[PDB]
Amino acid sequence: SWEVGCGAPVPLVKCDENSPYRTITGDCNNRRSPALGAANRALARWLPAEYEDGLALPFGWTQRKTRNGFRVPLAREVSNKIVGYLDEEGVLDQNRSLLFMQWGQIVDHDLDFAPETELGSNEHSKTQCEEYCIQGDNCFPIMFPKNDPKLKTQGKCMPFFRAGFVCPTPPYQSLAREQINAVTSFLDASLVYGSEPSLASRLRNLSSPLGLMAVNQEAWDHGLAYLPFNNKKPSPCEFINTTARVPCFLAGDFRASEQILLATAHTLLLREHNRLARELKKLNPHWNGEKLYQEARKILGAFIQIITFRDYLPIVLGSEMQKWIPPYQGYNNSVDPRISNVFTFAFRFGHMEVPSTVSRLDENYQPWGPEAELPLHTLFFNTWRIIKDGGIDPLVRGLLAKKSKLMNQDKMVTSELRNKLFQPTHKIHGFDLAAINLQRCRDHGMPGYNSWRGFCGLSQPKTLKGLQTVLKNKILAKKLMDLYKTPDNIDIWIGGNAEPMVERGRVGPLLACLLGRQFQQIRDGDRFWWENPGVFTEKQRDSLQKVSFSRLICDNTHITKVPLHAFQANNYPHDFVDCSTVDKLDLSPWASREN
Ligand code: HEM
Ligand SMILES: *[C@@H]1O[C@H](CO)[C@@H](O[C@@H]2O[C@H](CO)[C@@H](O[C@H]3O[C@H](CO)[C@@H](O)[C@H](O)[C@@H]3O)[C@H](O)[C@H]2NC(C)=O)[C@H](O)[C@H]1NC(C)=O
Ligand SMILES: *[C@@H]1O[C@H](CO)[C@@H](O[C@@H]2O[C@H](CO)[C@@H](O[C@H]3O[C@H](CO)[C@@H](O)[C@H](O)[C@@H]3O)[C@H](O)[C@H]2NC(C)=O)[C@H](O)[C@H]1NC(C)=O
Ligand SMILES: *[C@@H]1O[C@H](CO)[C@@H](O[C@@H]2O[C@H](CO)[C@@H](O)[C@H](O)[C@H]2NC(C)=O)[C@H](O)[C@H]1NC(C)=O
Ligand SMILES: *[C@@H]1O[C@H](CO)[C@@H](O[C@@H]2O[C@H](CO)[C@@H](O)[C@H](O)[C@H]2NC(C)=O)[C@H](O)[C@H]1NC(C)=O
Ligand SMILES: CC(=O)Oc1ccccc1C(=O)O
Ligand SMILES: [Ca+2]
Repeated sequence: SWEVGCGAPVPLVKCDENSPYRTITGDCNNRRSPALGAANRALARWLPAEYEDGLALPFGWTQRKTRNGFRVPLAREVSNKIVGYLDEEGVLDQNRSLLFMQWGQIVDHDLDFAPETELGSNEHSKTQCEEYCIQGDNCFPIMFPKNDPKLKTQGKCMPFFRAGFVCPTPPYQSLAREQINAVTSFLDASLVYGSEPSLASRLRNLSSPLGLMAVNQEAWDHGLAYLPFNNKKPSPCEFINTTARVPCFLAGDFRASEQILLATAHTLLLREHNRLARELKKLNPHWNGEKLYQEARKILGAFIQIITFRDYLPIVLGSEMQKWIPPYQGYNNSVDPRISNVFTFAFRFGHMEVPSTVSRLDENYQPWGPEAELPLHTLFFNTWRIIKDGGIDPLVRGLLAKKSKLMNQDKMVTSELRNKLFQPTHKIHGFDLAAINLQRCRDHGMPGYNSWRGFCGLSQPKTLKGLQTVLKNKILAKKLMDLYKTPDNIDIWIGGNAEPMVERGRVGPLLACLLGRQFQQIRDGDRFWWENPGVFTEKQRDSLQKVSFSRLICDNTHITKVPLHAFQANNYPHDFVDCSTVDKLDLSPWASREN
């Protein structure tokens, strides 16, 4: 007895059915089932949700009710006893650049987003939750441990609000609570253009027929464009330095300004759209604005898909790549392209790949300025360092020259994120991303670690000795058992990230399975997949294969020296070469004659 009635809270509209361009909402990708993969709908469930009361309450909500007979440990204790570490030396990935971490975040924001719940416009819940830590409704505070240093200095808890769900959003009940995915599931560059008709429009430059995206008018970066500033005050980007008063950037995705390197990436993409746009006009002068926008937009969509599947996943999945994502075989209308709820947690392996600092390099790739190496935490929502401290070129050079942080069982998430994370809504640099993650697993009703091992057809340890063998680490297996009392209770996020990495990969067996299935699906169930005959012509595909992130760089910055394989670790100057030597995207294949 199914129930696929519920739904209304979703911007719907008619379909075109022979239109060459994706919709902004993702609707109409699948002809037989039009809303599949669309934005503002529930994340798919690969396994039933698991809640304390079976419907909506998270485990750890009612301190008396246990999970399989035990209390589930506070997310912060787990963070404190397993995730943290003090010594940053020797933690860098010797063969993965900072861009490896950054691209990952870009693909993830393109694929999923479960925003937190409102009712908080002119609200005291917004305060009944941070001031008094009173658990209730959408307020599910992260309590502090005994002997936590934040006690003495911050309070009794860390505010936290539950994720939005479907049908309603206020006081609801009836079916199992399913979270929302506010963005399109397809890998379509929805982070550049937006996932709603409203925002998509406001991002475009409609005062002219060039099909360009709107750009900043207050500042330019050596003639090159900037994303436009965001309208909305109070702005968090101006709170971190009230004297600079530089607001956050307005982009296709709302998280664009979490960190300076994510804003740099967004800007690089924006710039490529315009470039691509003024170039296409030049070859097809008659084309109107719409045509220029959609056509460029589609090129860029094909760009992200290529870099992701050709250069990124192969070094995440490693030797497991082929076991999950076989050679492409054409569009399969039976494949469900929805992002699963658990994927949004599996893709968080990236948080353990973020180093403690971000550097800026001058033209010889040497420290730019005296205070060239900044601590990550000073850059959450920091837009002023771009506008008033050198533009994006210095940051992009750091992306190519510095390394990512290597995931390590005894050194998982840097303190820059574990103790000094900054939230919009709040006023301090004192949050814990690791604790938030674990708290979010419960909020989302995730099955335990062993449910997912079974799902992926992997052994399921029940004993300490069993876990030691799987983690291949006596001590970690030990800390994990003392806190969870059973491997069945280990949250998927930490459980999955504690496994050793597969050959040539950066994730373990469980994650490779979870990541692998998701990408196989978004590819096979995407009617607009770039390799799908009819989407692009044979001659356009031969052109799209030469796309390189190195090139993207060359055409949108004043960097003339770039690595050929920007994801592996490269040393300047030996592994860098003049832009004049890098393949360029040939657009002549897009020229459409007449008569
Ligand atoms: C600061 C943060 C980052 C780097 C300095 C960072 C980075 C990543 C990478 C590199 C990811 C994948 C390769 C990735 C995935 C996901 N993130 Fe994370 N991220 C930073 C900060 C945050 C915060 C805060 C959140 C929200 C947590 C919450 O539950 O409230 C966050 C989330 C996620 C996320 C879940 C997305 C969703 O579907 O709603 C990823 C898949 N990141 N990040
Ligand atoms: C640092 O990481 C690099 C990438 O993981 C790695 O180099 C890669 O090694 C693989 C070995 O399989 C090779 O991959 C390509 O091999 C041929 C090209 O000759 C292609 O037809 C294949 O499809 C495949 O893409 C490459 O040699 C290289 N891959 C890339 C994309 O450059 C380095 O070995 C790592 N460094 C160390 C010290 O381990
Ligand atoms: C808030 O943003 C301010 C910039 O808008 C920043 O100060 C700026 O940064 C330094 C001061 O440390 C100055 O630049 C340096 O270079 C000039 C070159 O002309 C030299 O004269 C000095 O050595 C100078 O330090 C900027 O001029 C300065 N701008 C202003 C208005 O002060 C603040 O440090 C930021 N505050 C925080 C807390 O981050
Ligand atoms: C929309 O596009 C127009 C045309 O490209 C932009 O107008 C130009 O702006 C730059 C710098 O201000 C200069 O070349 C001229 O002042 C304008 N040229 C023309 C032909 O108008 C305009 O800035 C864009 N609008 C937004 C909001 O980004
Ligand atoms: C299209 O995708 C479907 C759905 O994933 C594939 O279906 C599987 O095919 C086998 C063999 O026919 C069925 O017995 C299974 O029930 C399906 N598995 C699952 C998990 O649904 C199908 O193989 C794909 N077809 C093509 C031509 O690619
Ligand atoms: C980065 C991520 O996914 O987070 C955010 C998005 C929008 C606004 C704030 C944040 C954050 O919590 O730092
Ligand atoms: Ca998308």
